[PDB]
Amino acid sequence: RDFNNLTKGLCTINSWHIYGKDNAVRIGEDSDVLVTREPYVSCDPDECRFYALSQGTTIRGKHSNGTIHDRSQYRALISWPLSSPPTVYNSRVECIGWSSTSCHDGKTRMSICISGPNNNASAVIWYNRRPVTEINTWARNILRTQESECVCHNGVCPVVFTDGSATGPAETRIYYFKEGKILKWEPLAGTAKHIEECSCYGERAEITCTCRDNWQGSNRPVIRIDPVAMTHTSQYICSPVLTDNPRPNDPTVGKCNDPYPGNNNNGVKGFSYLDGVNTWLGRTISIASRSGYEMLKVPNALTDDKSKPTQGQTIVLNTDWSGYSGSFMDYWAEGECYRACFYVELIRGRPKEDKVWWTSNSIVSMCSSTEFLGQWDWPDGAKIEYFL
Amino acid sequence: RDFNNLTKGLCTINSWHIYGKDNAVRIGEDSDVLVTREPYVSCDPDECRFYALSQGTTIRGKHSNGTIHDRSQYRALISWPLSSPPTVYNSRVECIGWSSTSCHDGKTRMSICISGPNNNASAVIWYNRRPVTEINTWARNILRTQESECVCHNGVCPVVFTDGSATGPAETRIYYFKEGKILKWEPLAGTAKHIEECSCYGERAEITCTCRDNWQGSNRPVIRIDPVAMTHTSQYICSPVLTDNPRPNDPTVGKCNDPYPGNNNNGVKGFSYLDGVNTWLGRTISIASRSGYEMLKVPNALTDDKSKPTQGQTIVLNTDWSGYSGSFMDYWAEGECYRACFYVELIRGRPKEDKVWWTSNSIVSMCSSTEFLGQWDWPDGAKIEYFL
Amino acid sequence: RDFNNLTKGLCTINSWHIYGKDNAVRIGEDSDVLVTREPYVSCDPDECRFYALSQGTTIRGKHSNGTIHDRSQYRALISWPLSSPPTVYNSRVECIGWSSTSCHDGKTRMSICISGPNNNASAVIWYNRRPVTEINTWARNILRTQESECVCHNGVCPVVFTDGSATGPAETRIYYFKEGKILKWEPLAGTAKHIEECSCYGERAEITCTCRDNWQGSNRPVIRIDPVAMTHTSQYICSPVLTDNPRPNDPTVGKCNDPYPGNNNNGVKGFSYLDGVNTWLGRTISIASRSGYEMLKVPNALTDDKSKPTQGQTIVLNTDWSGYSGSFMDYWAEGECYRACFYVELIRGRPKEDKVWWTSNSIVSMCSSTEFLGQWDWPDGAKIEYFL
Amino acid sequence: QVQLQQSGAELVKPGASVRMSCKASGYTFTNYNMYWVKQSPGQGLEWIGIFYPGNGDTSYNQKFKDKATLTADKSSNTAYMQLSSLTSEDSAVYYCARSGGSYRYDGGFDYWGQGTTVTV
Amino acid sequence: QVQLQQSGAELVKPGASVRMSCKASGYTFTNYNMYWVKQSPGQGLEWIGIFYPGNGDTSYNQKFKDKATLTADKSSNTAYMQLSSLTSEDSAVYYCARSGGSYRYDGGFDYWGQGTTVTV
Amino acid sequence: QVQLQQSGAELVKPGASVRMSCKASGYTFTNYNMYWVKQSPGQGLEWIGIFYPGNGDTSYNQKFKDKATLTADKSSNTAYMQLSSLTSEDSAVYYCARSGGSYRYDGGFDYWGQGTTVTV
Amino acid sequence: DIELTQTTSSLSASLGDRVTISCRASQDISNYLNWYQQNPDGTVKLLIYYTSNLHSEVPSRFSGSGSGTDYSLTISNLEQEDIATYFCQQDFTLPFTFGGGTAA
Ligand SMILES: *[C@@H]1O[C@H](CO)[C@@H](O[C@@H]2O[C@H](CO)[C@@H](O[C@@H]3O[C@H](CO)[C@@H](O)[C@H](O[C@H]4O[C@H](CO)[C@@H](O)[C@H](O)[C@@H]4O[C@H]4O[C@H](CO)[C@@H](O)[C@H](O)[C@@H]4O[C@H]4O[C@H](CO)[C@@H](O)[C@H](O)[C@@H]4O)[C@@H]3O)[C@H](O)[C@H]2NC(C)=O)[C@H](O)[C@H]1NC(C)=O
Ligand SMILES: *[C@@H]1O[C@H](CO)[C@@H](O[C@@H]2O[C@H](CO)[C@@H](O[C@@H]3O[C@H](CO)[C@@H](O)[C@H](O[C@H]4O[C@H](CO)[C@@H](O)[C@H](O)[C@@H]4O[C@H]4O[C@H](CO)[C@@H](O)[C@H](O)[C@@H]4O[C@H]4O[C@H](CO)[C@@H](O)[C@H](O)[C@@H]4O)[C@@H]3O)[C@H](O)[C@H]2NC(C)=O)[C@H](O)[C@H]1NC(C)=O
Ligand SMILES: *[C@@H]1O[C@H](CO)[C@@H](O[C@@H]2O[C@H](CO)[C@@H](O[C@@H]3O[C@H](CO)[C@@H](O)[C@H](O[C@H]4O[C@H](CO)[C@@H](O)[C@H](O)[C@@H]4O[C@H]4O[C@H](CO)[C@@H](O)[C@H](O)[C@@H]4O[C@H]4O[C@H](CO)[C@@H](O)[C@H](O)[C@@H]4O)[C@@H]3O)[C@H](O)[C@H]2NC(C)=O)[C@H](O)[C@H]1NC(C)=O
Ligand SMILES: *[C@@H]1O[C@H](CO)[C@@H](O)[C@H](O)[C@H]1NC(C)=O
Ligand SMILES: *[C@@H]1O[C@H](CO)[C@@H](O)[C@H](O)[C@H]1NC(C)=O
Ligand SMILES: *[C@@H]1O[C@H](CO)[C@@H](O)[C@H](O)[C@H]1NC(C)=O
Ligand SMILES: *[C@H]1O[C@H](CO)[C@@H](O)[C@H](O)[C@H]1NC(C)=O
Ligand SMILES: *[C@H]1O[C@H](CO)[C@@H](O)[C@H](O)[C@H]1NC(C)=O
Ligand SMILES: *[C@H]1O[C@H](CO)[C@@H](O)[C@H](O)[C@H]1NC(C)=O
Ligand SMILES: [Ca+2]
Ligand SMILES: [Ca+2]
Ligand SMILES: [Ca+2]
Repeated sequence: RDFNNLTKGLCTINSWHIYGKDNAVRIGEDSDVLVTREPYVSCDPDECRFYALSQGTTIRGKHSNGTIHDRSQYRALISWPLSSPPTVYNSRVECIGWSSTSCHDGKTRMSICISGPNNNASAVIWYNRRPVTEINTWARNILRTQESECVCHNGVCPVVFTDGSATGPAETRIYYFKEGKILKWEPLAGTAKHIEECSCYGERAEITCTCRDNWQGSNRPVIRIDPVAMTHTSQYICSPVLTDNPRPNDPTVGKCNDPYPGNNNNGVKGFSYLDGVNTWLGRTISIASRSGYEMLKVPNALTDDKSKPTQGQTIVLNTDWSGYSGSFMDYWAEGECYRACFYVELIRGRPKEDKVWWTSNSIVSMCSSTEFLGQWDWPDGAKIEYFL
Repeated sequence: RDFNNLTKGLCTINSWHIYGKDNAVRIGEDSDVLVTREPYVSCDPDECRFYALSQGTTIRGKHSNGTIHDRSQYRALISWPLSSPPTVYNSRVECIGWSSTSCHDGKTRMSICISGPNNNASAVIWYNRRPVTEINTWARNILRTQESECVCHNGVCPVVFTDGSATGPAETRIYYFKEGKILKWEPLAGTAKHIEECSCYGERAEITCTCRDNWQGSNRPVIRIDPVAMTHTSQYICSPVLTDNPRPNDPTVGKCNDPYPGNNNNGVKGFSYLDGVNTWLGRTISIASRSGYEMLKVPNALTDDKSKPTQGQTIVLNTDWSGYSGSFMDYWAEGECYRACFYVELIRGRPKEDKVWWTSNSIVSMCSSTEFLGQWDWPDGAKIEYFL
Repeated sequence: RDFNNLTKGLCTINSWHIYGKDNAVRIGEDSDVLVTREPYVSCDPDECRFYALSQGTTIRGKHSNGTIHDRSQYRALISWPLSSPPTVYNSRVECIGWSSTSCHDGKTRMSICISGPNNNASAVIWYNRRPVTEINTWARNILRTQESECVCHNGVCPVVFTDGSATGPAETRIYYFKEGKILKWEPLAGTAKHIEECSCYGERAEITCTCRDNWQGSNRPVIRIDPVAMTHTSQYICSPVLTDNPRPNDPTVGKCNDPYPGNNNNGVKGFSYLDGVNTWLGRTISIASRSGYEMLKVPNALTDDKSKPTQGQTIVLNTDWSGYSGSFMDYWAEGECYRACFYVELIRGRPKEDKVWWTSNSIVSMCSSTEFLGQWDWPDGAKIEYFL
Repeated sequence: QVQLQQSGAELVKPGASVRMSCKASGYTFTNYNMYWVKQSPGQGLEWIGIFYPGNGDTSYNQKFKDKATLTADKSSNTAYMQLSSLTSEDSAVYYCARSGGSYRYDGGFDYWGQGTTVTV
Repeated sequence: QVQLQQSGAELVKPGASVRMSCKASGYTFTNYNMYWVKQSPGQGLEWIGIFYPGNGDTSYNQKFKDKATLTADKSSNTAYMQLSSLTSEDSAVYYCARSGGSYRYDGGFDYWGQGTTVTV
Repeated sequence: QVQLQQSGAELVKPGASVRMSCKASGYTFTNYNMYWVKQSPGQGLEWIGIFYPGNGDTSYNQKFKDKATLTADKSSNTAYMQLSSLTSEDSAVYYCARSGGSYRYDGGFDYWGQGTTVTV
Repeated sequence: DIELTQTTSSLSASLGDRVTISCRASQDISNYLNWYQQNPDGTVKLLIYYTSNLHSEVPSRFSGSGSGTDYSLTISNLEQEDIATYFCQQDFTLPFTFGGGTAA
């Protein structure tokens, strides 16, 4: 086709309807489903699909034991038809690694896979199913990328990497690629002290990213990248309605340019649609672990250090395991504004369910309605006892 | 392509030949077939396929237990190649829900999936594999749709929903969609007191629907929708040859505008081709449960309150479990008239076969011949003892 | 498309990044993967894929026992999506045999499969998925071909066969095919006493092949074929840095036109990119068996009888089983020079791991970076105890 | 001819569970609906349910749904009936009848059994 | 009303492992965070960890991570606690409390148990 | 330091099968090629084969292929040797050596054992 | 990590008195402060949850106030039943931390 341009704004977000659910672990009890994690949803001009890091194993396979381990030569970024489980027979391996991101640019698709020793990691960039550019570790400490899709404006796809301490100050870089080649890269700027696992979306020629300040912040950092001038900046979501996990209990006035104190060196990947009054934050119900999942509408959540929920929608109940969550939109769909969407990683097995040696996930992805639709909870639905 | 227009009439119906049979439960004993129900047959300009509500489980999988349950977050409308079983590896999930309908309009395809709590259900409408419009529950009581395909004339696809008591007076609505968007909707009219699970076909610019009056009627209600003026009306099939199940024994003169008294608050989805002398009704052999399946030709069955069979054809013997039955035609096939067709859901497991915890089905779909062909019975063919 | 012409030279080889890894044996513990060996990587103008000789059996299937046997009527040349395992459900059988080669010529693809009794072998040549030409055994003793892809210039695909004693002087022939038909064939010439299992690549209108002198040479023979004039010649890689396996310990000055003395009647298939200072040799870490795998850069390795490593990169550690290795390049990729690539066969089971009756392999394929990337080892990753 | 050999009388206390027999003969047991009636002095002839040998299909007069449980032995050509949690109100003469229309639900009960008195 | 029946005192030597009980009553055991405190004469009230009946979620004050192990019996509505490799430094009155905000982590410990003295 | 504790002498008749031990110490047993030599009065020092602890790889001087069988116990850090169908011609002092170049095949046998005399 | 410093170890006052016990946290705990009364017979009860909120059946003479890091428990009219130790505790962030307590 032709390089896509984020020309429309966000649609009014009134509720959320289901979009897709793979039910992968339930179907995984009696089928050749693959152990995966860090999934995400991402579209082409012709189809949206499921993306996640496979573990080179089936759930019910003897190698699924140990799969709580994040990195190995055995992981691959794989994609599959929307709402189907990541089966052995139907998955397309995009590239090899233990960290990735991917996005269609209107003409073709760029997929990035990082892999290797912790202190010698590499970022190999593919473009139209061919490897094109290589980026070696700069701070020699777990080079990781988005674990979510990227966003492109006029062939330009900015991607945010991080290399260095999770526990402290690392070297985060926004790379700006075009057809597989770097156009430029620049040091994370603004007031975000640490940045990891960016959930990014585009609207009106500008990409925004709600990331995860792992170090000290319990409110998320935000990077707004201008794909045309090629400059970005960073800040924290002002709302007192905290969204990291673990996180402190909701205070009454937030902090806009500093990490929100309370819990350290830990968190989880989450997203958010900051669109003025059209603002919805996503979070785990518990402040203690990755369980539950809600979508709260906190108008001017980004700018207003005293913004509170005005409306809500429950996704996963507190009793059910949730996890990493991200954003994506079908930038090629018929319409006058972009319909925001998201997914929620629903993890089963280690560490919360130690009666099994595997860790794996299921996906449930939701999209905005302008209508006020009735809610339901979408759990993974697997009886862990069936696996013993 | 170009919006399709129901321009031809029905072919003379002289007998019925087999069209397709998935044999899903037999092949399901040793293969990754999915638990499903409420199936149906439906064509594209290029291919007809199988449709049914999956349960997020394989028959032989430990989650198949409980699958007698109609609704859960675990069901998805899925489609697969004609006459193949709904395998895990080969099914396309259309949308998420526990009630659905779908139809190609000549250019693309519209699929509707309802899902959610009983008192907060939603109808999300997809068009060309993208979600387009949302319809929230209006009477807050199990919003359900056709469980069969719809029919479109010149881009207009009327769909009939119902919300409210099954046991009594509900709120039934004919929606008229175009490219995923409502053009108008209107309250069920005519003399049909209750309407559910519409089997619809089109011929000569007009869609007809033999539905299921669950409340009191043991003769089916009928809705004739005029896709161009956008008006419909309703009445009951006059024949004394009753077709619901459970139903009373055949009386000698029927009732045309009132439910036929005998059995209440129960029934099953069935279809019929009302074409004057070219009229064939489909029914279960038993008046007591969903077993057996016959096609009887009852000329002017709709208008004639004293119409009786003139010819017949047995589909499933009384000894074999049958179930939901519907209509569909390949509106894109080469020819001078539409060749009517149907399928029959053949359920195995709970409740008739309690030696297994699953309920699932197989499909057998038949199509009209102008020739007087020899009959055969088409049973599911699975030995339930093989599953214990 | 249009017949492809090797018009570009090799890119500067600074390191190697991962390209693809099937992880086939791990996923083979719980999935219908096929027993295979003699794999290889090979591209089309639209996609690169995996190639290997299947054994008509799944690893976990009772027929996998005996699969240490090289030839049977049960082997087929099969191909599958890059980085996916050779599954029963997803492999395309190219042809039937126990020896093969294949290459796309820019317009279509030629695949060759040899099969039959040891003293009555045949070479059936396919072109655009149709059998086209037949070549019967000339020396009546195991007619074998490349076990790697071929290389075509302007529709001309030269292929090197061998027939006769492995242990001694055989009849090696370079065939020159075009659209499935022989244009000419000629006796192996130059100073290579024995030639088997050619790893070939093309660059600047000329194909080069690092083969395996099984008889006496522990340094590899090299055949440079001129696809346009249709003449070739042969010599040995001058480097003292020996690459066959088994092989003697590295001497201080090599031999350029004679087999390197030390170990006889044995070896293994390997490749190399001889490009002046841009020269990298691949070898097993051990001199004794097929374990480990390194890539050493030995400038002017071909011409310089005193060339030694200047840089290196470890692929498979000495503790892990490796095996046959080959070359391939995506001759249709966007760029100013060809990016050399290779794969490594990683064998599991008999003979090194006799606690199982099968022999099979996994693939790991690497490609050149101009960047100096950080290394990692890529093992098969299967716990052989899981199979007992 | 057709015949329906039912079991003998039963005497028993409350909460228990008696289990009747009805042995078929003179016809293909598999081709007919076996009905079960309860003639109670005071409640007249009441219909309990149907059991069909061909495919094990069953249906019970809603009233007797929780009390009765129909089964059968195609081998011995015998239909069985089992009442649970007996009470004096379940004391009566239990009859078994055959369908007038074989597998269909019409044609009257063409053949009956001599009854089987249960006394609680 | 709500009640928390803890177990009785324990006397024991080093290296051992005592295992306490806390029996719930007066509420839905499944809907609340069961916390466990350690009032030590000298270290005051210290919080050990949380166990949630609904889904078995747990978290421990890092300090007591290796010593304590929380579990529960939804059947008997009882939370348990098990200290390992006892020492005199683990001698104290172990209390069990309920969450002010049910499944949430706020609202104070609205109901406690009478303690369970361990003596090493 | 490095040490190679071999077993004691063996006396035996033809057709039998003795099985030697070589206990490693003073180094990572897993990182070295364990060789096995046969010093025969009359045939001098002959090399039998190699066994590598890291991955169980083995190779035997073709001559001793059918007689010797190398194995090892990574647990106890001990290499074993087993000669089959003994004969007087297999009487000698069996030594075990370590590789000069660890996993590689060069660097000489840097450490040996005191031998293990077999007498047939 | 958030240390609660319950100032004034012990307290003395006559029956009928107004008493105020102070609990100053290390970090702005954001009104997520609590108060517990531990009777001489070991029994602990929740007095005030969330700075000023009174618990079920709690004697109205028990006032609770504060902000940021400094909070206070105030018993308006002292009574014998009020002779116990008082602990403050925060639930702003895990791990829940208690204050040194104060015996009055
Ligand atoms: C059919 O569907 C419709 C549409 O979905 C249903 O109507 C919806 O009903 C929803 C729930 O009843 C409702 O959401 C709620 O909206 C209010 C604002 O109007 C919002 O405040 C609610 O959110 C608070 O409460 C929930 C629990 O109900 C919390 O989980 C949520 O996070 C919010 O609470 C926490 O954060 C606040 C902000 O900082 C705190 O001040 C608050 O106290 C609370 O704090 C604790 O919890 C946190 C973790 O849970 C923790 O981090 C913190 O430190 C504290 O511990 C909720 O979003 C929708 O408004 C409504 N939608 C519409 C369109 O009307 C309808 O019911 C369905 N119909 C039927 C018939 O069932
Ligand atoms: C080769 O193939 C050809 C083509 O298929 C075969 O010829 C066909 O043979 C068919 C059966 O012999 C025949 O169908 C019959 O046609 C007559 C009308 O001509 C029709 O009345 C028959 O239908 C009644 O009888 C069947 C059982 O045979 C019933 O199942 C059916 O429902 C109809 O009966 C019920 O409804 C009536 C209408 O209200 C009632 O009055 C009647 O008594 C009966 O009632 C009871 O049953 C109901 C449930 O079963 C129940 O609801 C009700 O209350 C009562 O309990 C039947 O359709 C085709 O005419 C004929 N086709 C052709 C083209 O000639 C041929 O045999 C094959 N060849 C060989 C050599 O085997
Ligand atoms: C992050 O990644 C980077 C990039 O990968 C890492 O840096 C690289 O580090 C590599 C290893 O440290 C290094 O490779 C080496 O390069 C030197 C030449 O500069 C080369 O000589 C080395 O190769 C010899 O040594 C290895 C073992 O280290 C052997 O396996 C290899 O075959 C070579 O040795 C054998 O052959 C020679 C030639 O004939 C003999 O003379 C030699 O003695 C030896 O002989 C024995 O071994 C043979 C079998 O092993 C046998 O046949 C023979 O008979 C003898 O028994 C090695 O290739 C790269 O230079 C370097 N890359 C860059 C870009 O700088 C970096 O470490 C990683 N970073 C961190 C922080 O970990
Ligand atoms: C998983 O592996 C560990 C060792 O890596 C072992 O302790 C555990 O039992 C394994 N799980 C199973 C089911 O074997
Ligand atoms: C199905 O589940 C029910 C409880 O939900 C249990 O009683 C039954 O035995 C299960 N079936 C099997 C085969 O376990
Ligand atoms: C493999 O086959 C051989 C005979 O061909 C037999 O000795 C061996 O036990 C077989 N393996 C298994 C697992 O049966
Ligand atoms: C939008 O971005 C630039 C603006 O001039 C343009 O060149 C590009 O083609 C545009 N593409 C589309 C599909 O609008
Ligand atoms: C039939 O319906 C209307 C009638 O004018 C027309 O515009 C439409 O294109 C027609 N389409 C076809 C395929 O006949
Ligand atoms: C390159 O080879 C010959 C040179 O004249 C030419 O005829 C052929 O078409 C060429 N093809 C391409 C794709 O360059
Ligand atoms: Ca944080
Ligand atoms: Ca009815
Ligand atoms: Ca050789």
